[PDB]
Amino acid sequence: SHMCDAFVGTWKLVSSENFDDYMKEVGVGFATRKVAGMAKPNMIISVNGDVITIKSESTFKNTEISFILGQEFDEVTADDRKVKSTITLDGGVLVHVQKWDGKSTTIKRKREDDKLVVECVMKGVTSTRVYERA
Ligand SMILES: Cc1noc(-c2ccc(Cl)cc2NC(=O)C2=C(C(=O)O)CCC2)n1
Repeated sequence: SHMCDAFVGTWKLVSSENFDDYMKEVGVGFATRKVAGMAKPNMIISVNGDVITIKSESTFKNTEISFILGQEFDEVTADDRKVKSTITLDGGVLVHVQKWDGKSTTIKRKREDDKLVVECVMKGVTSTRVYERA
Protein backbone atom coordinates (compact mmCIF):
# COMPACT_ATOMS: atom_id res chain seq x y z
CA SER A 1 0.00 0.00 0.00
CA HIS A 2 2.91 2.60 0.11
CA MET A 3 6.47 2.68 -1.12
CA CYS A 4 7.51 3.62 2.61
CA ASP A 5 6.57 -0.07 3.35
CA ALA A 6 10.08 -1.39 2.66
CA PHE A 7 11.25 0.46 5.76
CA VAL A 8 8.60 -0.83 8.17
CA GLY A 9 9.73 -3.40 10.74
CA THR A 10 12.30 -4.06 13.43
CA TRP A 11 15.95 -3.56 12.57
CA LYS A 12 19.15 -4.26 14.49
CA LEU A 13 22.52 -2.44 14.10
CA VAL A 14 25.18 -4.73 12.54
CA SER A 15 28.00 -2.40 11.53
CA SER A 16 29.14 1.23 12.10
CA GLU A 17 31.92 3.18 10.43
CA ASN A 18 33.21 6.65 11.25
CA PHE A 19 30.52 7.30 13.86
CA ASP A 20 32.90 8.72 16.47
CA ASP A 21 34.16 11.28 13.94
CA TYR A 22 30.61 12.13 12.90
CA MET A 23 29.69 12.74 16.51
CA LYS A 24 32.79 14.92 17.03
CA GLU A 25 31.75 17.06 14.07
CA VAL A 26 28.21 17.39 15.50
CA GLY A 27 29.76 18.55 18.79
CA VAL A 28 29.08 15.53 21.08
CA GLY A 29 31.33 15.37 24.17
CA PHE A 30 33.75 12.60 24.98
CA ALA A 31 31.74 10.62 27.49
CA THR A 32 28.53 10.59 25.47
CA ARG A 33 30.52 9.62 22.34
CA LYS A 34 32.08 6.66 24.06
CA VAL A 35 28.82 5.28 25.52
CA ALA A 36 26.89 6.12 22.33
CA GLY A 37 29.47 4.39 20.15
CA MET A 38 29.00 1.23 22.21
CA ALA A 39 25.25 1.15 21.72
CA LYS A 40 23.68 -1.47 19.47
CA PRO A 41 20.26 0.03 18.83
CA ASN A 42 17.21 -1.54 17.43
CA MET A 43 15.27 0.74 15.05
CA ILE A 44 11.50 0.14 14.94
CA ILE A 45 9.73 1.80 11.98
CA SER A 46 5.96 1.89 11.64
CA VAL A 47 3.36 3.71 9.57
CA ASN A 48 -0.24 4.59 10.47
CA GLY A 49 -1.98 6.69 7.86
CA ASP A 50 0.28 9.63 7.06
CA VAL A 51 2.20 9.34 10.33
CA ILE A 52 5.59 7.60 10.34
CA THR A 53 7.10 6.60 13.70
CA ILE A 54 10.79 5.71 14.19
CA LYS A 55 11.88 4.41 17.58
CA SER A 56 15.50 3.74 18.58
CA GLU A 57 15.92 1.46 21.58
CA SER A 58 19.22 0.70 23.25
CA THR A 59 20.94 0.41 26.61
CA PHE A 60 21.81 4.10 26.36
CA LYS A 61 18.61 5.76 25.43
CA ASN A 62 15.19 5.08 24.08
CA THR A 63 14.06 7.79 21.64
CA GLU A 64 11.02 8.05 19.36
CA ILE A 65 9.91 10.48 16.69
CA SER A 66 6.61 10.66 14.85
CA PHE A 67 6.20 12.88 11.77
CA ILE A 68 4.49 13.54 8.48
CA LEU A 69 6.70 13.75 5.40
CA GLY A 70 7.62 17.30 4.54
CA GLN A 71 6.26 18.79 7.79
CA GLU A 72 8.88 20.26 10.18
CA PHE A 73 8.93 19.23 13.80
CA ASP A 74 11.00 19.95 16.85
CA GLU A 75 13.19 17.05 18.02
CA VAL A 76 15.42 16.33 21.09
CA THR A 77 18.28 14.14 19.85
CA ALA A 78 19.90 11.31 21.79
CA ASP A 79 22.83 13.60 22.58
CA ASP A 80 20.38 16.29 23.88
CA ARG A 81 20.42 18.80 21.04
CA LYS A 82 17.17 20.60 20.45
CA VAL A 83 16.82 20.65 16.66
CA LYS A 84 14.31 21.56 13.98
CA SER A 85 13.84 18.53 11.72
CA THR A 86 12.18 17.76 8.41
CA ILE A 87 11.97 14.29 6.87
CA THR A 88 11.10 13.76 3.23
CA LEU A 89 11.15 10.87 0.72
CA ASP A 90 13.44 11.63 -2.23
CA GLY A 91 13.62 8.92 -4.79
CA GLY A 92 12.96 6.16 -2.34
CA VAL A 93 15.41 7.49 0.33
CA LEU A 94 14.21 8.91 3.63
CA VAL A 95 16.08 12.21 4.06
CA HIS A 96 16.21 13.67 7.62
CA VAL A 97 17.63 17.19 8.03
CA GLN A 98 18.32 18.52 11.53
CA LYS A 99 18.97 22.28 12.00
CA TRP A 100 20.26 23.98 15.17
CA ASP A 101 22.48 26.90 16.03
CA GLY A 102 23.17 27.74 12.43
CA LYS A 103 24.37 24.14 11.76
CA SER A 104 22.84 21.29 9.78
CA THR A 105 23.25 17.53 9.60
CA THR A 106 21.57 15.11 7.17
CA ILE A 107 20.69 11.48 7.90
CA LYS A 108 19.66 9.32 4.91
CA ARG A 109 17.99 5.93 5.28
CA LYS A 110 17.80 3.61 2.29
CA ARG A 111 16.99 -0.02 1.56
CA GLU A 112 19.83 -1.85 -0.12
CA ASP A 113 19.44 -5.61 -0.53
CA ASP A 114 18.21 -6.95 2.80
CA LYS A 115 19.78 -4.02 4.74
CA LEU A 116 18.69 -0.63 5.88
CA VAL A 117 21.67 1.66 5.36
CA VAL A 118 21.93 4.90 7.39
CA GLU A 119 24.32 7.57 6.12
CA CYS A 120 24.96 10.48 8.45
CA VAL A 121 26.73 13.61 7.20
CA MET A 122 28.06 16.63 9.20
CA LYS A 123 30.11 19.02 6.96
CA GLY A 124 32.89 16.87 5.40
CA VAL A 125 32.30 13.77 7.61
CA THR A 126 30.15 10.77 6.65
CA SER A 127 29.27 7.86 8.94
CA THR A 128 27.60 4.72 7.60
CA ARG A 129 25.51 2.51 9.95
CA VAL A 130 24.03 -0.76 8.61
CA TYR A 131 20.95 -2.44 10.02
CA GLU A 132 19.48 -5.87 9.26
CA ARG A 133 16.04 -7.31 10.12
CA ALA A 134 15.71 -8.47 13.70
C1 LIG B 1 24.82 12.42 17.03
C2 LIG B 1 24.62 11.49 18.10
N1 LIG B 1 25.04 11.69 19.33
O1 LIG B 1 24.65 10.55 20.09
C3 LIG B 1 23.98 9.75 19.16
C4 LIG B 1 23.46 8.53 19.66
C5 LIG B 1 23.58 8.34 21.04
C6 LIG B 1 23.08 7.06 21.44
C7 LIG B 1 22.45 6.14 20.64
CL1 LIG B 1 21.83 4.69 21.36
C8 LIG B 1 22.43 6.34 19.29
C9 LIG B 1 22.86 7.54 18.81
N2 LIG B 1 22.68 7.84 17.44
C10 LIG B 1 22.34 7.03 16.38
O2 LIG B 1 22.11 5.84 16.58
C11 LIG B 1 22.27 7.76 15.13
C12 LIG B 1 21.83 7.12 14.00
C13 LIG B 1 21.27 5.76 13.99
O3 LIG B 1 19.99 5.69 14.16
O4 LIG B 1 21.95 4.77 13.66
C14 LIG B 1 21.74 8.11 12.89
C15 LIG B 1 22.62 9.35 13.39
C16 LIG B 1 22.67 9.17 14.88
N3 LIG B 1 23.92 10.31 18.02
